[PDB]
Amino acid sequence: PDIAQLKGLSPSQRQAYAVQLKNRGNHFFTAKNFNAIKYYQYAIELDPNEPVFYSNISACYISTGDLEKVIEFTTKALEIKPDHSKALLRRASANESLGNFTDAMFDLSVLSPMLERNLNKQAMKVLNENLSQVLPSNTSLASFFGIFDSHLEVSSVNTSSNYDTAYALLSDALQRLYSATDEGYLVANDLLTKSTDMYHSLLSTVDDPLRENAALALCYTGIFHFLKNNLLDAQVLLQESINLHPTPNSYIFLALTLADKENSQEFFKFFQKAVDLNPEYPPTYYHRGQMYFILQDYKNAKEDFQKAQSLNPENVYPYIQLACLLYKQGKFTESEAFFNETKLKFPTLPEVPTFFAEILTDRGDFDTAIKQYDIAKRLEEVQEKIHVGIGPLIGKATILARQSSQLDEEKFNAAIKLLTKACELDPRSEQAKIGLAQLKLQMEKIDEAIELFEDSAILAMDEKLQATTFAEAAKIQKRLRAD
Amino acid sequence: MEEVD
Ligand SMILES: [Cl-]
Ligand SMILES: [Mg+2]
Repeated sequence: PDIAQLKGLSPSQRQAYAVQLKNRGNHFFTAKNFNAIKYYQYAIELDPNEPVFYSNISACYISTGDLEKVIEFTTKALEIKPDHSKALLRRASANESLGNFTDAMFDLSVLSPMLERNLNKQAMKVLNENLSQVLPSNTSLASFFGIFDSHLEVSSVNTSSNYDTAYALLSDALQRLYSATDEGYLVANDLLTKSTDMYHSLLSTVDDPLRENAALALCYTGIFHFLKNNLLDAQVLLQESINLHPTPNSYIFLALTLADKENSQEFFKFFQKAVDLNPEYPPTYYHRGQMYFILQDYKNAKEDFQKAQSLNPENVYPYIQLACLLYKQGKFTESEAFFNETKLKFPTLPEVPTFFAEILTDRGDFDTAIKQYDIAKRLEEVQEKIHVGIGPLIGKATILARQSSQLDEEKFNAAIKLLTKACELDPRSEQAKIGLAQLKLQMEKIDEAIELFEDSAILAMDEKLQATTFAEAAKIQKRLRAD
Repeated sequence: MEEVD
């Protein structure tokens, strides 16, 4: 066509030509002769108000891989008709290819596995852009150290070296650790790292007391790395500790660091070595029992927990585990009786009603579970040191949130209040943050939710990605509602 | 969705 002469025909005749030129373009597109584009341009010169011509041009650029031209032409289609289905999906498809996942998800949302694919791509892009010196929550630290005999651990620092200038700092580190307080863990973490650095220097005139104190510093600085999820850092120090002076703790800790869902043969051989070094050490049996428990080997778990109990009968944790095993074995009555007998011995410890409340919740006795968590919270408030920390708040808030919308606005507000308090009392709890974030999102407090989801991701690899995913999904909802 | 109109 000479478009010169066509443009000077009538409006019926000029449009008629558009339908005719468009159709010629379509013939070529079907014949994989995309350079189609020329005929559509011709059509545009006669009818620039037709979004089909721009949308068709963009289908050609999809076919030849010009992703930037796809965006330009689908955009032109969409500026005429913002709800054009093919333009929206083509533009989302090209944006995904260019790595503009939020733009893709936006158009896919307006259009309505594709959404989910781009969400994942966005979460990994953001996780990779973003990404430890950060401890787990004080609640989780108190639980981890609950089995150990503080006095024994603090007194295991040797005061008799002629060269050791770090032992007093090491002693303060352990003192702080076993105070089981928010300040205690932060100070322990600081001073263990400092003691280890001093020990590396000292090791380089050395004597055996200094070697054993170094092994002790290395052993705890190692488990702190494990707790921070720096597994290689942990293994390096634990191995150094073993190379200096083998101890049951260093074997327990190295086993935890190298634990393997596939083969648990190595885990159990470390524990045999720990047993050999000291067959009269309660935490060895307790931790091995924990692993048999996790592997659902209840007979062997019971044996080990009974051994831990028989070596340190003043520690509440072996009793609790034994009661939990009864419940898992299919014996609630006997479990409840064991918890009650344990509550008689340890009437001030919140560990007993907190673990029992978890069993009640599993049974669906939510009202009794909440009463147990109420008691646990009061017992916890009265103690100087952390026992169960924010566990009861999270426990009760989770029940109340699920009961509220299964809206009971009083239970839902109560849950918010509980999780808000939990977040303030234990700022490094990702559990508390994510819990609160989901409720904020239900209330359409999107900005608040996003901040909580993002903090949780800082705090939490698959966990970091899950939190990042919640945050990125919420940012898209925010963008949609903004327009 | 891959077809011209
Ligand atoms: Cl030695
Ligand atoms: Mg926690």
